[PDB]
Amino acid sequence: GSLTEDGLSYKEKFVVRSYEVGSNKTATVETIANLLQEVGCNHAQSVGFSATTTTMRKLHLIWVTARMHIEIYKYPAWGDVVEIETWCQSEGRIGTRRDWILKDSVTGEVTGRATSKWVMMNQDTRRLQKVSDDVRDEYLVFCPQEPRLAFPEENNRSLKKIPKLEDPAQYSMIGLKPRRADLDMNQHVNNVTYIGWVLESIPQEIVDTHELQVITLDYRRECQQDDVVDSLTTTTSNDSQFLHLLRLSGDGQEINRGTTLWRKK
Amino acid sequence: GSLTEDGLSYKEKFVVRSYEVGSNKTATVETIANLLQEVGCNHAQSVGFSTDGFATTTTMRKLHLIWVTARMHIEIYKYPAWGDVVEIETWCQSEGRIGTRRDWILKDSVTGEVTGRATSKWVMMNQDTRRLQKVSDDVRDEYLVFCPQEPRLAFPEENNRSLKKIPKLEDPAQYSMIGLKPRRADLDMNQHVNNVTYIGWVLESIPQEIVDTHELQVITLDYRRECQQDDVVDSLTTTTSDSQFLHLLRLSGDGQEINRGTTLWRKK
Ligand SMILES: O=C(O)c1cccc(Cl)c1
Ligand SMILES: O=C(O)c1cccc(Cl)c1
Repeated sequence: GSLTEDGLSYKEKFVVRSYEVGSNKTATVETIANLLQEVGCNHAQSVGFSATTTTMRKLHLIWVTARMHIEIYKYPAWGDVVEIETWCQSEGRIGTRRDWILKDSVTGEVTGRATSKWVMMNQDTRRLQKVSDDVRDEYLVFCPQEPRLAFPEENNRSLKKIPKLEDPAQYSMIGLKPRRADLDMNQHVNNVTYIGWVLESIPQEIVDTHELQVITLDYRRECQQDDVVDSLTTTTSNDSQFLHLLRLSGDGQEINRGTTLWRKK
Repeated sequence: GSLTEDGLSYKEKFVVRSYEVGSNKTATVETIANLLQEVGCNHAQSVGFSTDGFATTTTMRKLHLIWVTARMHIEIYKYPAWGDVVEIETWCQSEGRIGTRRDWILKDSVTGEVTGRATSKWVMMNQDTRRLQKVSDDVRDEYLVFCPQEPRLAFPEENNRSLKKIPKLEDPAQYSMIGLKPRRADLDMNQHVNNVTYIGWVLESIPQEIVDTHELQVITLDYRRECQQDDVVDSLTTTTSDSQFLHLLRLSGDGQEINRGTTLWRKK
């Protein structure tokens, strides 16, 4: 990959691998999510972040994902070359936003697009705080100055409020644990693993007859190495809609909530 | 990647990715194992064989016959760091009518040094029946033209590590992790649990203090029976000693064996 001409976005090419495809001989949303985070990491390194600044490292401050929204038109096939462009922007003191565009390399057409909100947090106390000038002024030089939105539409489906699923849930998958391969280098559960967990309680009937178009996922609380998660899903509707909740299998503490949209194969 | 000059092996380069690295900012053996399968698929496609993981030929598909991993053996000297470029060469080789063998060599692309090597034994099996059967001469004729004719061995040494007999762990196990289920991302396009997930499950019951002080050098895994989508696994480990462990996977219920293995760990 490489920074674009104007040094305000980053592009990278990927060849979809045999182990990255699912039931439809096409790439899973989890794989696509992995490619989002990889190109995110390449961009952060390209401009010298490591995604903390020296100011952030001094104050033990980290970015964490508050929300993730992914929309896929076409899942790329094994051996297909996909191009992903990414950029991130200030939302002032609220936090940053990273956005992605996925293209078919050969035809040049948009096959998916994604957006995510990141909030600034104390590493140790786990306490969210508004973004200060010093921090903003260090990263604003690496962001397009004009607004550039992957989801421009004046009311798109990335910024709607996700309600809490109510017991009893229609579908459930019980006793979900992360394994050591689900842990980043810092022993924090990978963000893409929550996506797997949410989809675990989607019914087989739907996997068989429908394909996933849109997923929106709120991050409330991280799941630790020795936590257990229950995955809850209820229908809310050609198209199929589902309300989702991850919560700790014991006391039922919420870690994630979300929505998915499925179109008929 | 590409078939080498003589069309009897296949070479491919990988750039190690952020999500591919573990606790020591280096690639997991699960990622390595993934890249081994990837280059194996790329080789099988480049010479016209099946891309299903089963690597079927013409006189195999109609007899409903598939290749199945009986055994896998991996040794890593160095684990590639994030952004490091790694080159993997793979080839296939006939083992009489007992089955086929696939080997790999890992190199650091920059220094050309060997940093890992692997070998695996495949057996032919009728899908629907889960049988076995030795290989026929009619099948061999159309896959021996794609193998080096003279023997070529990742682990050439006569009576080496990859060919020792692994015994059944006896209750009680020293370490256990129980109630392990596969998720949908653990299943290939055929809807079978991908054989790299077993590697993951075996290491789940490695003590944490060993993860903190040692690095994994060797793993050897026997594949007895496939775990279904709706099966549950317990992972059992016992120290046999450098640290050595004996491993067992078995259905959480009736304790039906699915895998046995050994791992060798070196001090960091
Ligand atoms: O939504 C699902 O059930 C799902 C989850 C992971 C992979 C696939 Cl193909 C489907
Ligand atoms: O069990 C282990 O040692 C293990 C398994 C997966 C990843 C890592 Cl870093 C370690």
